[PDB]
Amino acid sequence: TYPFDQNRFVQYKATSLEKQHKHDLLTEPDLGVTIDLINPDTYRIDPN
Amino acid sequence: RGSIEIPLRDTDEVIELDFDQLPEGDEVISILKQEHTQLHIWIALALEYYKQGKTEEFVKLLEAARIDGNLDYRDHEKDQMTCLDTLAAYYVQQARKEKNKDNKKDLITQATLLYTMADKIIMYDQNHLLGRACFCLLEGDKMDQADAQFHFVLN
Repeated sequence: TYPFDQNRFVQYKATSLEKQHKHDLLTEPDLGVTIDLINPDTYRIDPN
Repeated sequence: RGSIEIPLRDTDEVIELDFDQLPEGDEVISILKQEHTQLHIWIALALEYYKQGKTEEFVKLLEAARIDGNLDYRDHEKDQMTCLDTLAAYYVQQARKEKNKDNKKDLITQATLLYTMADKIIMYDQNHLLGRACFCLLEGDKMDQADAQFHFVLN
């Protein structure tokens, strides 16, 4: 048999498999907005 | 704005509180309630505190405005349900900006109990269903229920 190195370590690296991943944005589960009908004290629907 | 009016009992429409300075909210409860002032002013200065960049004294001074639903007001219980839906929405909102020390439930309890008194007088407000629908997203369940109560809002 061949005396293979135990490849317990990454030096290639997997960075081709890594930066291909586009990372989710899940900071706030309702998508980063406070959902409120009271804090719209203002409205652009008025003129103009 | 930066100073709106606080009406008196006798020779009303005379005194003002300028909001550029920050008075303590508890003495505000006093200087309002020795004057038997209408509940609307409590909402108005709550909005003043909120536009002053305050979310916590804003939400706790209104707890002192939960006592005076119809004190001398001649059926301003519509004004009390408007008061109480603000706490039913902003307790659960301030629970989402939770800190390292308290629990989410440390505000959800007060939100849920006060919502029960909010539904004693009035049912299916445009914010009643919001409070329980946004209550659902916190726990990851009753999610289609939350969507249904939001669609109850559109109908």
